[PDB]
Order: sequence, then C-alpha cells, then structure tokens
Amino acid sequence: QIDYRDVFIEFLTTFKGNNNQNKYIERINELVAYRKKSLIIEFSDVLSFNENLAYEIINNTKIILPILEGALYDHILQLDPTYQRDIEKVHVRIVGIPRVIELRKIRSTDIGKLITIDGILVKVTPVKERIYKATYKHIHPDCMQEFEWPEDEEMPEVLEMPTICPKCGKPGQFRLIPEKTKLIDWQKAVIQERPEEVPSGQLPRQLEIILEDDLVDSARPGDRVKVTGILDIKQDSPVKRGSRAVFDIYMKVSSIEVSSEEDEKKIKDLAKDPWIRDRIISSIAPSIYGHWELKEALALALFGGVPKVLEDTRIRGDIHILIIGDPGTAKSQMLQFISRVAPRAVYTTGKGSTAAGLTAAVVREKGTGEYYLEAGALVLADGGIAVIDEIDKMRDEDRVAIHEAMEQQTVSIAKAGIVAKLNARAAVIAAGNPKFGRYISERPVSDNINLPPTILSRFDLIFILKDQPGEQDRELANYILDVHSGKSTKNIIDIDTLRKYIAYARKYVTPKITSEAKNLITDFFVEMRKKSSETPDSPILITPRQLEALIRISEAYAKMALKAEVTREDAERAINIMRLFLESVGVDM
Amino acid sequence: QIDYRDVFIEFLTTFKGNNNQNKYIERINELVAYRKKSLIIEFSDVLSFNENLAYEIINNTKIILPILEGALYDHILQLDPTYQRDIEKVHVRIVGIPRVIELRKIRSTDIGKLITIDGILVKVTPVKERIYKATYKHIHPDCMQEFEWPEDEEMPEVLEMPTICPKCGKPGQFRLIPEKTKLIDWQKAVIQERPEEVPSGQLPRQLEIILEDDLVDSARPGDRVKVTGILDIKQDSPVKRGSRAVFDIYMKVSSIEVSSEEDEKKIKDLAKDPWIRDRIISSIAPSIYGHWELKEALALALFGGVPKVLEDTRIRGDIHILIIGDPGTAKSQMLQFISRVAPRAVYTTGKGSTAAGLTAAVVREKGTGEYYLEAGALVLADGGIAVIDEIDKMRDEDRVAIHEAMEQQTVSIAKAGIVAKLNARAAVIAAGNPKFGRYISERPVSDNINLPPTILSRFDLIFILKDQPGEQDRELANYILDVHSGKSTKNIIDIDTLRKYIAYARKYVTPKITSEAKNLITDFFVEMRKKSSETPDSPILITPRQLEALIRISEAYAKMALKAEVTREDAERAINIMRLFLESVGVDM
DNA sequence: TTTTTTTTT
Ligand SMILES: [Mg+2]
Ligand SMILES: [Mg+2]
Ligand SMILES: [Zn+2]
Ligand SMILES: [Zn+2]
Repeated sequence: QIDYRDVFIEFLTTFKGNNNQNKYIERINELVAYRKKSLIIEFSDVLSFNENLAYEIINNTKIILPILEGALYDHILQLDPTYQRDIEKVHVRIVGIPRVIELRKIRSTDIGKLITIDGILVKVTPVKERIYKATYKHIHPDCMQEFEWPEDEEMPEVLEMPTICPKCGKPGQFRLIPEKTKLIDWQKAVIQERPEEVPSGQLPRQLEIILEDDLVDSARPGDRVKVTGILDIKQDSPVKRGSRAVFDIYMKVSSIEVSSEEDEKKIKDLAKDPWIRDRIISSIAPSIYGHWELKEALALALFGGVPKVLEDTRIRGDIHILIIGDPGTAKSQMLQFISRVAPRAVYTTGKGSTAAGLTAAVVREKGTGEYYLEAGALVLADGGIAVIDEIDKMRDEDRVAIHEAMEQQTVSIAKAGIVAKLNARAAVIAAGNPKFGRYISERPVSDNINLPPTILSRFDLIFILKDQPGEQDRELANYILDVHSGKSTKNIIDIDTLRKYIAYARKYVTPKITSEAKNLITDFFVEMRKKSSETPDSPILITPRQLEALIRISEAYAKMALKAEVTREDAERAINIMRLFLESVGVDM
Repeated sequence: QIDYRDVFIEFLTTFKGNNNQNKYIERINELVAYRKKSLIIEFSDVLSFNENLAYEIINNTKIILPILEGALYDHILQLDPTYQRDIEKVHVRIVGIPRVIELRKIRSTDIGKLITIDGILVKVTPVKERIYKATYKHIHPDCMQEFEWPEDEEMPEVLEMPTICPKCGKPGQFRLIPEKTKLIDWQKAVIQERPEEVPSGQLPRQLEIILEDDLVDSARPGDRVKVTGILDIKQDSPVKRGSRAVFDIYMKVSSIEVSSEEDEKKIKDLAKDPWIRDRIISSIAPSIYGHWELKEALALALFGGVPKVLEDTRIRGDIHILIIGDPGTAKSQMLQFISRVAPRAVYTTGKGSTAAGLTAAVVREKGTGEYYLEAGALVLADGGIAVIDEIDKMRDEDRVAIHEAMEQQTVSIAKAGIVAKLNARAAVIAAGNPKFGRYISERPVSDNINLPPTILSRFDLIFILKDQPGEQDRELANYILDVHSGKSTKNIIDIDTLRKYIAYARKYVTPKITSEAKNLITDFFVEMRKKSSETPDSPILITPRQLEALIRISEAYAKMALKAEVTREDAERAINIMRLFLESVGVDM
C-alpha cells in the first residue's frame, strides 16, 4: 500500500540536526570512508521526522528492517561504486526504543517484539562462526552433484541435512563443503541485572544474548550496556524427546550501546575557568564535611599520571593512595563515591577478598578437567581504579600478593603447568584503621600503622586521619543535619558531567615536564632524603619511588586543567600536597 | 592465462641475491644433498622478480602451489634422478606474506585466504598419522574385492566408508586394509596471542593449528612463532544432529618461522673492540643509574659457563645470582630487562608460584583417566634463564623443592605410579628483601637474610643492596628525570643486537682453562677458605661450590669476548667480582 | 583413589 523506502531515503538526506548540518549525511559518508557496514539511527529522530515510519519499525521490525537495509545499500552504492566487492550488505541499527523492560519482568507476551534491556555484562565467549547457507555434495556414485541445501531460506540455528538429493531425487550420504559454505560471525554473552533493580533477598538473574556480524567484541565484561533486539526461545536437541517442553529465553541483539560532540564543548568550556581545579576538588564527595586535603588527593588518583613506555622498560603512571583513620571518619563513604564517579572501578574489601581473587585464579573446569586462568579483581580493573577497603584486616600472607601489581602492574602465575603474565595497570586506593582501632598519640607512628615498609613505599600519598572532638563539632553537626534535611550544596559539577570530564582528560591529554618543573622537583627530593637520613626512625622510607610520585602528581595537576605542559605552578602544588602528606606521618619538613 | 612453470623455474635459477649468488640454486643443491623435500621461498624476492607471480601465490594459493611443486620436482629429478624413490614429492613454502592479521581480529572474510599470524606456542601433541587415501575390502561371500575408496580425490577430514561396493555395485560391510593405506604425518598445536596485543582487562585468546608432513616437531612450547596458512572451520561430531551449527576455526600451517650471514658478520666485528666487555656491561638496563657491580654480574649470568659432561657424572655450567636489597632499589626493573634481552627466559614471582608449577605437575587426563606430566617453569626454561622475583615471599616448604634443579639440574618425580627424571638446565636469577623489609645495619647478617644456608650455598654470587641517601641523590634525580623526559643514553648496543650476540656466544664459543688461570684460582680459593674459618657465625659458607663458581665466572668472561682460552686477565676479573660479593656480604678479604 | 589449587569447617 505505502512504501517507506523513499521516506527513509528522504529522512536520511533531509534531516536538520541540532546545528542544522544533516548529521546522517555525514554519518553515511564516514561509513563509506572506512567501510563500517553498520549505521546507527536514533528512534527519536525518526519519530520527529515522520511518526508513521517509527511505529512500523518498532512493531514490524522483522519485515521492514531488511527492506530499509536494501534501500540504504543502493544509496551508498550510488555514492561509491567501489563500496562493492569489500562489503556485500549493510546493517541498520535502531537505538532509543521506548519499550524498556526489566530483566525480571519478561513474560510470554514480550516475545517476538523489539525491546530494550539495561544490564551488566559478565561473560563473553570467543568469537565463532555460524553457517547460514551450506553447500552439500551427494555421495552416490551417480550424483557427484553440488547444491546449497537451505534453498530459498536462511539455514536455521539447528543444523539439518537434506534427506533427498534435489538434483537426483535419491536418498543417501551427503558431504559438506566448507569452501563454498557461507559463514557469519557469532558470539555469546551473558547479561545481568543491576543491583539497583534486584528485589530484597533474592540473587540477581541472568539473560543470554547473541551477537553476530560486526556486533561481536563490542564490549568487555563488567561494562554497563543497553541491548536492543528480539527475544526468542532456546533449543539444543529437539529430536531428543523425553518430555521437557520447557524452554529458556535468549536475546537476539540488534544494537548495543555502552554507558557526542555537544559534550566536548561543554567539557571544553569547563576547562576555561581559571579555578577549574578548585571547582573539581570541591565537587568530590559533596556530602562529606571538611577533609580538604583528602578530597584533593582523591582527585589526583582519578586523573593519574602519564605512563611512559620505552623500548627497554615501562614506567607506571598510576597513583596509589592510602588512608589510615579512626572509626567514623567517613573513609568508606568517600571510597563509595570514588567507585561511582570513576569511569571504570572495582570495589573490594580486605576481609571479603583473597590473594587468588585479587589477581588471578587457576581453576579446573569440570567439562574437561583442564586448568585455565580466571581474571582477578586487579586484572578486571585494568585501565581503571581498584578500591580496597579495610586493608588492615586483610591477612598479611595474602596482602603480599599485590606487591608486584602495585609497581610492575603485571600478574605472573606459575601453577599447574600454566605460565602466564597478565596486565594489571590499575590505580589502588586503600583505607584502614590503626593498630588499636583508634590512633594513640603516646605510641610512636611505627606501631600505630602496623604495615611493612615494603608496601608503604608503594603508596604515593599516605594520610592519617584523627577524630579529635573540638570546636568544629557544631559546624559538622549543622552540615550533617542539612544533608538529612534535603538541603544540598550548589555550584558543584554533577557526577555525570564529572565522569565525562575525567574520561576525556585521560584520553586526549598528555602533559610534558618543562625545565622549570625539573629544578623544583629535584631540589625538593634532595631535601627529602637529607631529612630522612637525619632521623632513621620514621616507618616510611624516602626511596626513588617518592621522586617519581612527584612527577606523577605534577602531571595529574596539569591534566586536571587539560594542559599540555607541566608548568611551575603545577610543580608547586605537587610539592605542597606532599608536604602535607609528610606532616601527617610526623615528618617535619 | 600464462604458464608459470617456466617463470618459476626461471626465477629459481636466475634470481640474484645481495652477492648475486643465485641463493635458491644453492638451496636446491642442499635439498638434493640431504633429501630435505621442502623449499623455503621469500615472498619479497618473488615480488621483486615478477610481481604478477607474487599476486597469484597470495590469491590463487589453492590451485597454484601443486603446479609449482610439480615443476620444481621435475627440475630436481632432472638434476639427480637418484632423488626419486627417496622423496615422492616436494613442498613449496612461501614466507613473508604481507597479509598479517591479529589473532583477535579474525572474521569470516578471512576464511579461505593465505594469512599470517604471529603468536606464542603453548601446547604440542605427539605426532600421529592421518589417512589421506584409504583401501577397503567389501567382505561379502561373492565379492572379495579391494579398492581405494575416495576416488580421484583426497580423503576428507571426516572418516567415511563406502556404501555401495564399486566392484560389484552392492551394499554390505567393508574392512579397512592398513597395509595398502596411505598415511601422512599429523600434529596439533595451540598458539596464543602475544601479551603486548591483548586488550585491557581481557584474557588472551587461543587458536588451533595443524602441522603435517615435515612441519611436525618444528618448535617447542613457549616459542614465539610466525605461522602462514589457510583458515578453516573445525568439524568434530557432524553425524548426530542437535543444532550446534556454530563452528570453531583452525589453521592449516604452510610455513612456520621461529623467533644469518649478515648478522654473524655484525657480531664478529663487535668482538674486535678491546673494550667490548665494558660496552656490554654498560648496555644492561640503560634506564637504571649506577649499580655497576650488579650490572656486570647480570651480564655473566646471561652468558654462563661451560657445562662439563663426563662418562660418570656431569657438572653444571650455569651461574645463579641472588640480590637482596631495600625496597625501591630497582631490583625488579633489572630483572624485567633480563627477561627481555635473553634469548629464552621465563619470569615468575615468589607469591604466584607453587612447587608443582615451578618443576612439574601431575595431572589426570579426564578423557582417559590416566595421569601424565606437565612441564613446570624450570623445565620450560631449559637452556635459558629462570627469573624468580620476591624469592623470600614464597613458603619455605615450596622453595625447598628447587634445590635439586638448582644444582643437579634435574627434576625427579615419584607420584601416582610415575617415575621420571626431567632436565632443567636453567640459570636462576632471584631477588628479595631482607627480613625486616629494610636492612638493619646494627643486627648481624644471619638474622637479616632469613634463608637457610643450604640454598645460599647454591648461589654463585650474592649481592646485598642498601639504600643509603647521600651525595649521589642529585645525579640520581637528574638521570631519572631525563628518562621521563625522553632523553636516551647513546653508545649502547640495542636489545635485538645484544640478544643476537648472546645467542651466538652461547652456541659457538667454548673456552678452555690454561695453566696461568689455574694457579690464580687455586690460591684465592685456599685463601678464601682460611678467612672463612675465622668467623663461623656468618650464614654463608665457603663450600667447594665456590671453587666451581670461579671457574664458571672465568669462562663467562672469556665467552663475553668470544675468546677460546681463559687467559690470565679473565681470571683477575673473576677474582675481583668475587671480592665484591664477599665484601658486600660482610666477609673482608 | 591421588594430585592439584582453592575456599571452606
Ligand atoms: Mg569504613
Ligand atoms: Mg621489586
Ligand atoms: Zn543426488
Ligand atoms: Zn563388492
């Protein structure tokens, strides 16, 4: 009756964007440039342009989608005839569907229609190949005939061989020819519901999703995704009877998105403020009163330094923080916020974690009895932040397992005939209590901390928190009561904007040390060593690691302002913050 | 369409190398002399000669390799008819394909094409036999007929039996005839992607490869390889249905490289410089300031001594080094460099290693239920170097398991009805911290080291590193900042050249001890022992092993300069380095 | 059962 082929073509070439630039024309041209084969379409734009087409897509997806894909191919084909013989067909993916269903609310009425699901990826299988059009040869001394079996039909997910030879009308034995068989990429992944959606008491549930063609390897485990596609039932051996007419549910993904130009200008405008550093610092844990030096230190760990990769060695660029404090000083509240604003973070505790779970585990799969590696907490946090609450409660024989990952940023395993090395480039933030629960001033600093000097040298900054009831109790009491009353602080960057800001900085900014910063850093390091040698009593050691901590911190300060060079101003701040760190552990500079 | 037989023969006989020596002519003669049945052709040579031929090999590989193989066979057979009846057919292997694809980015479009993958070898199976042309016998009271079942076609990967007897056109049951069956060698290996190309937060992937004919047993596990061949889908159980329309992929290897005259010329001229020893020492860990004695000791372990094999016993020729130091003294950075410059090295840590994993593991195969052995780190490092970081962090019950491999260089297993003895000729490099993290000067050496005297006696050299701040801080700070600023030290042999130099020295050099060096070593050992008896409380003991250490070190010094005899000078250097080791551990000389 | 890495009484 009505053809949407023209409307779809009209929509793509005639659609004014936010800045009136025909964004979809630009997207198509970018697709031809690198042969992307996949085009992303916003549902809202289709609804804004022509509503009638929008309902057709969301309600008749299984029919109208192949029609649009063919129409798009011709339009691209006209733009570039050379697009052939490298790409044979394209894919149209739709995002922004309003039909969002919780993973626990799926019922029979939701099967067969395009829906959207939000969850967490937990398992990804290696990419494999699926046959969708096989080629067979009849093994019968008369035939020697080659044919494609699923004629006029895509081969189903259950393989089936012909029973009668089409070219001779005889039964017999058929042989598959891999050379003439058509294949498509295939990957299986498992999604899990968010903890915020799990009801009280029960464990989270899981759903199986299938990724095909270019959708494979689109995300890594631990990511938060929004999948869109068609639900369907799952079968393994339909021929194998014995009742059991009960089937599971699997999700046939058509478009996946993880976690725009408008953000860049929004981010770029933020960096133009001269007081951007102070605004960022004041935006860390707005619900916590005071602890200005601690808030500043946590900001540095989020940005980090510049890792240096050389032809012979590599230098760690991550910043590690240690906090020791009396109970009730909001150590854990701050760590919770960090795991929320960090683009990638893993939260663990000292008691609830083991040496094998922190780095890597060797397990025997019951399917084959063969040992294989399992990623640990530090490995999964690669490129992110690892948070280790209650570090003092962790067994010492287990805590030593992270010494290598803290400095060399690798995990080495030699167990059960498996020798492997895994990257663990993650920043470690840890908190804990002193030896006797509360800090005791009479005893020396050495026995209060109760940690080996080997692990203390691996932390760039160490802060000791003391809860002394003084004149600020009234200020603290009023601040807390305001939080419980719903009153909040304004003129602070929200979490979502801040998370976008940090991710941009860690990807496009790489400061360089200038000569002016070199002299200041060198002079202060020499001063450190002389002071430390004078008093060989403090439990901390001024090793060459402390010199590199100055370099890492200096780059982080420059990175927070999206600067390209480490000026003298950043060097002074880096020296200043470590002066406070040294004062905390009782070293007077 | 033009015949390429003449062009291929023309290229073989008329190609001029760097010296215009007709290199491939020499290769054919070597092939004829040794009956090697395999030819290696560099792709870039073919492209330079005839670009049209090079393209055809890349693209039309399925139906052009047998054509060239036949043409080459006739040329060889014409050259020497005696080559026939010894070699039925020859193989042409092409090396240097421009099409290189990472293991993780293989898609359906790459199946059926000649591609190159570079990875790490992991597992190798014993050589087996594959039937490529069967010979059955229709046993039926009237038939008694035998025949080659797959007619005018190679036997497929799937074992299939005839249904109708060709000699009588009747059904029945058939019996295989092993005597008349044709077989071909067959080996299965597993390759793994390199650690430097694994994406962040993910475990490495694996690919299955198949080696046939002379390609079997071309490499050992742990080797870095570059394989070239055709990808294909893998079929395991296609007789029974049940979906499973998803297939894995494997590789049909055509040519394999592991890890020349020009290099040997480069190495030879390097040793001509009288100061070659100092150049090599200065080239060890260029990013680390100072530690000249440590750098020199590490160079010796790279080269090693001369193992002696006698009719009654054998004496090890490897050098073991132990480093004890305060945290932050860059012990791990040097060990990382050693694992990268050595021709063969295995890197492990104290905490991430087990007694079974270091030497050998007994694992029960689930398929058959019988135990079998798996090679540990020391076995895999045979003929190379084993690096054990954080030696003091492993449990003493596990550390004691390497006493035999450290001296006798063998691993003995009496477990689960398996009695075996494996060679573990590997040099051990170890590092660790003192008992209290940092070295305590007031306490003696016995309580600082915290290791049993048995394992200490097995180490040729022991160096204690102390981090004392002093006047060298300013130069140390400047050196580190220059490294971070990108400045590089010149007059340094690069890693690749240095690795080639070490491999050549360990292979073609075997120094002999002269009389002059004999007298010097004897006098020092006697004088060393006499002073040892004066203070018997030291944890170190001057056993007869230390006499062997002097011999091994002296040979290593001679081997560093590609000398053939241990002159007087090399004995002097060996004594001096021993004095530093003794003086460092607290024994004056 | 017997050897192995792992969390658990
Ligand atoms: Mg807490
Ligand atoms: Mg170390
Ligand atoms: Zn037929
Ligand atoms: Zn017959």
